[PDB]
Amino acid sequence: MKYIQTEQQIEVPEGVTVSIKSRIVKVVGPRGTLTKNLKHIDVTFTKVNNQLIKVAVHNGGRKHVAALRTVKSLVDNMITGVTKGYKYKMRYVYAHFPINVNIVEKDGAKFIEVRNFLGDKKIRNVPVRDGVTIEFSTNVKDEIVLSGNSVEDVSQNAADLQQICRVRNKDIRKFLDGIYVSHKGFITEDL
Amino acid sequence: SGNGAQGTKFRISLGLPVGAIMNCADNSGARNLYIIAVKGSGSRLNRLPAASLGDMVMATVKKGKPELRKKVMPAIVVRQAKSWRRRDGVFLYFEDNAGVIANPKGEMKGSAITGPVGKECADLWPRVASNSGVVV
Amino acid sequence: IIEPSLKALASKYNCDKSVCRKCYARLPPRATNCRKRKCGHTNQLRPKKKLK
RNA sequence: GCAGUCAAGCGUUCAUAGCGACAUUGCUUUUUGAUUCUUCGAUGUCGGCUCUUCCUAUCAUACCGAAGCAGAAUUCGGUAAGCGUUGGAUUGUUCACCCACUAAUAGGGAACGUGAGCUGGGUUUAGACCGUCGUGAGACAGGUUAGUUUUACCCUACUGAU
Repeated sequence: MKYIQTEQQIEVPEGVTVSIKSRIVKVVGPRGTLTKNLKHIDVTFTKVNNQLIKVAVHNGGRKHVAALRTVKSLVDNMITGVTKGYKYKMRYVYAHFPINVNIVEKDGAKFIEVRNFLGDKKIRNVPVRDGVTIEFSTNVKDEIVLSGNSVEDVSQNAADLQQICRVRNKDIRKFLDGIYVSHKGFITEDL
Repeated sequence: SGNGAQGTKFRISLGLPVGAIMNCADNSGARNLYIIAVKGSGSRLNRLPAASLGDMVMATVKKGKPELRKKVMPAIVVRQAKSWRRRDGVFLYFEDNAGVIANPKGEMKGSAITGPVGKECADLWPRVASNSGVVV
Repeated sequence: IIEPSLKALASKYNCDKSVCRKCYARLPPRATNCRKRKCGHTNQLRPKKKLK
């Protein structure tokens, strides 16, 4: 319908700052600093009130306007990553075979080792990406915690560990064991 | 090889194709066996599936006590009479072919075995060695 | 050990889904169409059958 | 021959786990038909052995999804031919039916691939026998036996060499 103009408003908390160069975006905050390249979406930025950044698209179609909102979403979603931090929690599900999950460093790889999953003798190793750290839950059995300052890096590393524990040539609806996402929380305990 | 043949056997010379006649080695009342097929064979145009020492095959009794005839029954090879090379570096062979009656589970219908039995057969099939006589 | 507290969580990704009858693909339980193109973004989707 | 759509019902209870009536839309040129266009100064006619490649509507192997998938076994489907699809009794057999192995014994095309590659078992000249028909000479997808199958010293193509 060739929308003439669509806009979104990004709110910048006083604890962090964001840098814009053409379509390269970088945020600087107490937790760290992340940079993303957004040259594959063809959006427009504008700074008006320091704390407010306005995204605009001129003469964009319906499909392209749908990409306008997701630009705001990812930028705002990493704003909380540099401000609040992200914390994903998994739980271990099993029926008869306890699952042993640890962290093992082999030549600086930070591999997550999974042992005795469904009794399988094969070893499973999942790399730990940059900026994401893994910890264990306090006084709660068989719960791992993935603590990272990124959005996609933590979540993808979260899904990678989940998908490394599959069930081969069995009934999925009966063998419920494996590893799954339990809670999508933030690093800040209060928030 | 085949079902029930625990362990593995090193390949040797194939000297018993489909249609061979083998002396009856065990006291099952039969006199000779007629190989019709071998277990765990391949698939190639115009190639007779051949047998060897220690292999288990099914063979009818073309000449023997009556109700052992007109039906298929598995058997195990105990002699080959064909030069085959062992890993230790010996090219050996027996005087004549010989087989023993055996159901697919691997045990023997007969009681005793007459004549030498190749230890490549005794090792692969435990029950054959149980009822075996001379071992090479 | 059953501990059905995590069964509702484990089954959240395994059973609580929908299946398109033509392409036989896993779909979200509230999906209105199928994301794949071989089936053709169908409208009919059958819920995954429950255990026993 | 193959593939859909709708859908009453079967499926203990449930339309689509798997099936599915009454109708209906197409695909295939390996069936058989119909046409007769090319060829009757003539492109050697069935099958079997040997060999190469191609296509897939995948039989097995690779990775997955669905079940009235608890395991095992099975059934339905998706990307996929890369690789592998046999040995024998009977019959000339295409076909077909059995024995057996195997992961499996899937379907096919290339002038119904392939005779100056082979065989001549069959149909198909001439000899002859039996049955039916004919007064007769003779006729029959009838049944059976015996029945010479030629040339590359050319060009291209391919295999090797200067």
